[PDB]
Amino acid sequence: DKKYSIGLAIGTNSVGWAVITDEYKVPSKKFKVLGNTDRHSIKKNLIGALLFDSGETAEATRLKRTARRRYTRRKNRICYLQEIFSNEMAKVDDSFFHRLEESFLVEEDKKHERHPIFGNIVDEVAYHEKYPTIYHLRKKLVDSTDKADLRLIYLALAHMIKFRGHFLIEGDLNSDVDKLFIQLVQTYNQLFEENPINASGVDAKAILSARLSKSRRLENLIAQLPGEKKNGLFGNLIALSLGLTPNFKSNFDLAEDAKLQLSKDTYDDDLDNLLAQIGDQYADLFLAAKNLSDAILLSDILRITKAPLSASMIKRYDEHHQDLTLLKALVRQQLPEKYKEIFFDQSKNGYAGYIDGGASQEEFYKFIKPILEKMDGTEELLVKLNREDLLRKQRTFDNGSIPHQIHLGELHAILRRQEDFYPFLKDNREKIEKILTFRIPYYVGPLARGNSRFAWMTRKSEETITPWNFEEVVDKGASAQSFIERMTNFDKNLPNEKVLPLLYEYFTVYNELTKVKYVTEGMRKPAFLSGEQKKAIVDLLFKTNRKVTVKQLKEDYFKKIECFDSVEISGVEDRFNASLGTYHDLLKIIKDKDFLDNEENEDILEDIVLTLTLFEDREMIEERLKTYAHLFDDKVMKQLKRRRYTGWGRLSRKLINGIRDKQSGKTILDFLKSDGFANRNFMQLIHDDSLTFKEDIQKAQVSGQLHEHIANLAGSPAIKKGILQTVKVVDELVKVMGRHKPENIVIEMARENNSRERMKRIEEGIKELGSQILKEHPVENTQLQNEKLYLYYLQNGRDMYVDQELDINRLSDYDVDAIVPQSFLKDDSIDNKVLTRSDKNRGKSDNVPSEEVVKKMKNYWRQLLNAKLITQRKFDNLTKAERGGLSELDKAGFIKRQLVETRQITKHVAQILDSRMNTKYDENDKLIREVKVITLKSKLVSDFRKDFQFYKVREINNYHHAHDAYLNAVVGTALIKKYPKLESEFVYGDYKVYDVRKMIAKSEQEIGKATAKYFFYSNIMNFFKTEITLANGEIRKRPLIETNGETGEIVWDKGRDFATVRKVLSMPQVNIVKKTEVQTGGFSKESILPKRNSDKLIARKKDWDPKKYGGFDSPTVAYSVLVVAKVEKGKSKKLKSVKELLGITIMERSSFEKNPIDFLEAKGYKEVKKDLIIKLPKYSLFELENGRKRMLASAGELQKGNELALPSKYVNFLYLASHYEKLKGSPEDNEQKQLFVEQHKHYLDEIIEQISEFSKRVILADANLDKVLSAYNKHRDKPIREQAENIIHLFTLTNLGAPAAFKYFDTTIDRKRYTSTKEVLDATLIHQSITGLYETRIDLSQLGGD
RNA sequence: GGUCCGUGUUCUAAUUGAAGGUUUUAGAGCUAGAAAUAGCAAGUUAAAAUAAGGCUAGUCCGUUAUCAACUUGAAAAAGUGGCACCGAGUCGGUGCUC
RNA sequence: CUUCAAUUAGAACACGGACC
Repeated sequence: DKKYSIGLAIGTNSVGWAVITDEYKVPSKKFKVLGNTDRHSIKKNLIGALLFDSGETAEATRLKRTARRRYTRRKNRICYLQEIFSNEMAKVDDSFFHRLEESFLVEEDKKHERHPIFGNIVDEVAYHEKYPTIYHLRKKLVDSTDKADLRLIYLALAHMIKFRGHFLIEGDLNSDVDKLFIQLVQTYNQLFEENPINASGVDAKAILSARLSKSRRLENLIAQLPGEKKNGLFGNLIALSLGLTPNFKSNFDLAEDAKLQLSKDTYDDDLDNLLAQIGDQYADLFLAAKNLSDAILLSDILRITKAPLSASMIKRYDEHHQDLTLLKALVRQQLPEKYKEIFFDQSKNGYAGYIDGGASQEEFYKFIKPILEKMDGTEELLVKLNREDLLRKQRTFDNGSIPHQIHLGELHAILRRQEDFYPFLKDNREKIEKILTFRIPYYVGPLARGNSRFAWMTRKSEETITPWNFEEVVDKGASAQSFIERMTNFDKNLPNEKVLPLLYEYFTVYNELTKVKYVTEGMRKPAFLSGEQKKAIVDLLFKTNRKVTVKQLKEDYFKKIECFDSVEISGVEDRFNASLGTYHDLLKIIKDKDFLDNEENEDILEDIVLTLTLFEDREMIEERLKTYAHLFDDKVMKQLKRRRYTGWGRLSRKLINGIRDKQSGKTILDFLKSDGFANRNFMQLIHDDSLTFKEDIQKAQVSGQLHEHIANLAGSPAIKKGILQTVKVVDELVKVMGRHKPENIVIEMARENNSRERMKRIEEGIKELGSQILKEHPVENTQLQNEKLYLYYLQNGRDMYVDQELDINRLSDYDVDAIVPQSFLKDDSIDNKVLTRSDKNRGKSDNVPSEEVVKKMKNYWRQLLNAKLITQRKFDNLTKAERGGLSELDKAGFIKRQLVETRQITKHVAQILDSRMNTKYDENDKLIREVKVITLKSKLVSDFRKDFQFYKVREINNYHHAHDAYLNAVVGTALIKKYPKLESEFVYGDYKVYDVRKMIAKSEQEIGKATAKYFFYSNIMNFFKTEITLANGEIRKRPLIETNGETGEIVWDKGRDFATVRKVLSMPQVNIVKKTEVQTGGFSKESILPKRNSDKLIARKKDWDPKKYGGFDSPTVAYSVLVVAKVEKGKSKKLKSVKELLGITIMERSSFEKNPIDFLEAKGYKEVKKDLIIKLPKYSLFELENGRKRMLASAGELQKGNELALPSKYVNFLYLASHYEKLKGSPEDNEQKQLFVEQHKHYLDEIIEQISEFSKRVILADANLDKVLSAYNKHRDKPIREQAENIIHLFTLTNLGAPAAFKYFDTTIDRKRYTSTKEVLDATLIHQSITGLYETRIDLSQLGGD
């Protein structure tokens, strides 16, 4: 009952836990059941798992939420214009807005008249005939001096502000091809002085305005420059600028091809591979090639009048008509049978389907391309297709490229056009123009009043905000200053005050000063610097020299004042690593010593650095600089702006003057100065028990208390829901086993993040070698997962050790060879593996490949290296063979590369555990480690698992994850127990760092595995195996009881320590718990479904009708609930007791949670139970008679609640025939297992029986079950390896959660869906604690109302 | 090897501006036919909504994080489940402590 | 409910300089 070990299998989806004894075993306790079930007590084996859905990234939120701002800010300019325009709108027509706002409702509910534009039938059609789309009306105002009807002005300007086009252009609009093409060559010619270009003569506008296909257009420009072919670099530079996909593989002498698109998302990424191969050059020639390309894009939409956009938009439109009317005739004449579907069917992707139907321009367009070819005369309209310019809708996705300047001008023109006629229009021109120019800046964020957490803004004055007065009512300095401060860490040492980058310098001088010990000649004993000695030292030496030397100290100070002719300084280097530099920064510029030595200004001089450190805009500094101008000149001011300070310093200011030592009355900074004869360090000042500082800190630095300190970390939020829940598992254990602080604890995090590489790495190598062995014997893509078949082609069909051409059929005789032996490091990597007829020929075993083979065939190895068949490491190691002995550190690197991960995540949680569990401290100011927190790397965990015949199959059961929690658990222990000598490098505590030499031993294998120096070999797993295949072809054993020599403790006995493991995993019951989670998400799927008359559709708002206005559907419901109460059934509304589940749409939780009963009543339920119901998140575990279990689903929906248990004998089989090749490694170890592969056709039948019995028992998908059994019979005759993996997939109908679709050769078995929740209320129900060992079980057939 | 510093790159946490997908209507459809239905005509755009909605009425906030169950506790957060062995189809039994 | 862009924070890769 005393000494236990526990380990983990951290996972993004999985959380595995086990409870071993210190001797390796699982216990078998009995625990009680909560509820009203005749199952009082239960027997649980200690290990179990907890699975979950992973933690979400706030990006999903982020896109919906910022958008909710614009979607309401959009109408915040729309609302804004009405009011300036509200006054005279009333006189022209009383109801125009009160007719606009009501455009959705059908006329009868809708206010006023169904024609919003005019309210009268005749005129609205009259408008649509002069101007069908608004660009017609948009330009008409710009063209016509004649005053138009006011209403027309309003509608015209709405389409301007709502769709202003991006602000990505910073200024007033220099953007023609003409200006931004000559910058691509003036820098390209700047890029290449020699090898120049001519730019005077070239015309770009006439060549690059043209809508004609790009392919001729890129060709078209080169003929205007004889120098560069289209492949030629410049010629590709434009190709990118055109938006095509050009390849810089030829362009520079680059092995790896580079296809880049200006257009694509990844362009940034792909190109940044290139600027990393070119060195940081040509960011100009590619940005201006984007400038150009972007100055290319706009000219598509500018094809004399003032409104170019309008003109251009009309041009597409009449073009839309000319070709459209042109077209109908050809179908109706040449092949008229397809006119039927083209124009009428919105589902067909015919034209009608493009214009109103869901099909996007792409879908319609792709549909048209084969059609054209059959018709005659088509190709000219097809010319518009290649452009993709044919029959354009005005509003589309490419409309995404406008800047706000293009919209502005016609607005500003439109204003100029009608201002004279509506007087109030010209005076709000300024204001109205400002509605467009306004941009909520990035650095101001939102604009709250401080009642929402996100806004950081501060308002100089308080009044309702407008875009007109935005600049008057906002401190830019505080919107901006705040922006950086929130995201800048406060001190690592004081979390309650921002870090520095004067004080820190004022501190740093004094801190180093304290430890100086001076001995004049007289001094009998070396004494510290006296306090007054400091103030004399600060005044002169540090306020006149940047770095002050030891020689300065003697000469400047010791001779002059104290007349220590000779003297010794023993505390410090010659020149002080600290300095009064920021001080010295100001004397050069402000040049008023008496101003800085002054103490009063110390608050200001510090106030001023932050205000400098924060701002990155030279202008911006001015914003908060001005207040202090009335104290100095302007020429200092212009001298002042320039200087900049950054960096976030190690210390806080409220440590320095905020705390006080209540007894002594001295701050730490006050204390460093003048500490009396016993000067003391600042790090001596943190732990001094006489002083209030260690105890004043303790109240501060725990104010935060765990949802808080872990979400302080950084990384994927998927594992954040791991770590928070992983810790949560840990404490439930001490409840499972009596609040006991354990001996050791093992953690591991598996890594989060191939058939085609294998065939691109062979093709370029028989091409630069030039050989014909690729043309002598041919292969495929899906065959090179065979390492014997993939090590013939990396050695060019010639031996790697013997230089005979390799046979091509009998590879089962040739032998796998790791270059460096498996007793040093265990390598299945591609590079270490070499194929030869004979494993040994690489020479002596204990050594790496023999020195004799390096003299003969070194060159052949070097020969391949140039063809990228083998990595550099592969070659590098075989010269080490030639070189001689792998370094002790190379050996020592093998451990460090085996020893510990580098992911910081495995570190900052092990402090949490240190902090979390090792609460107790000793009375000597140190930390007790009764719990040794072990950090493992999975490959070691995995390799042993694979090394010693225990498999992981993800497909069969979640047991594999929970084992990994166990398997981790044992190994962390057995390491701190056999080698307590390396505890520092992996466990989270200060410990002993000796690795390089002791583990190294020379020449001792037989009594050197017992010396102080534990292991001559590098491999850390060797002792567990009874013997290690001593390198190549020789074998050396390991003593059967393995134990650390020093421990005098059986770290390991080979005979039986495994017997626990093999039998432990054999444990039939592992706890399996699915965290019930209150559901989260949107009220419904975002799509607005057509008008229909089905109840399920959700009204878009309270007024709206689903039966008439459609909207949402498939509403999602956070917790299902169980209720008993009578309901009305029979037109006489007779009372009838019932029992039926219900799903509570997260939409209705707010209505439900506060007042469940009333929400129950509005639904029509009556005689509501008082506090009988259960709140169940999804994933609730049911239990039925016969062991059937079920997991919660919302309506007549249920998934599998029963897991599959499997015997071990069957698991080790199933992966040997899964991995029939790529086993490689040791052939002899392979073959004794290989006998087994065809040896036991029988055990799978028992499996086939093991497999089948579960389906009749639990899932009762009796109609689905039958099909799968037949399919094995289809392939039953076939050899086992191929069949064996076909039944691995078939567990996915037997694997947890809902039935899935799963392949079986050409036979596919659809997923099974359960349509009714009715069955589980008769059943027993479950409530699972997070450990799942404890239970709350409610018999559900007792609670009912007749 | 470490620190710090520049830059570029990607990803994750926040801010801002742009283009959409969609639903209702406005967009009168016209020729012949009892009508149903044949034949032609036109089609691009515009408003309003983009989670219901809530109070603090903000140019706010609403899809992140958190949740086994019980006893409290308004919530947070504390408290609630015998041991030593034999063994295994999801856990049995055994016997000690109760 | 897709996409694109501005600004800042952190983590992982390439290059240069300063210190140990």
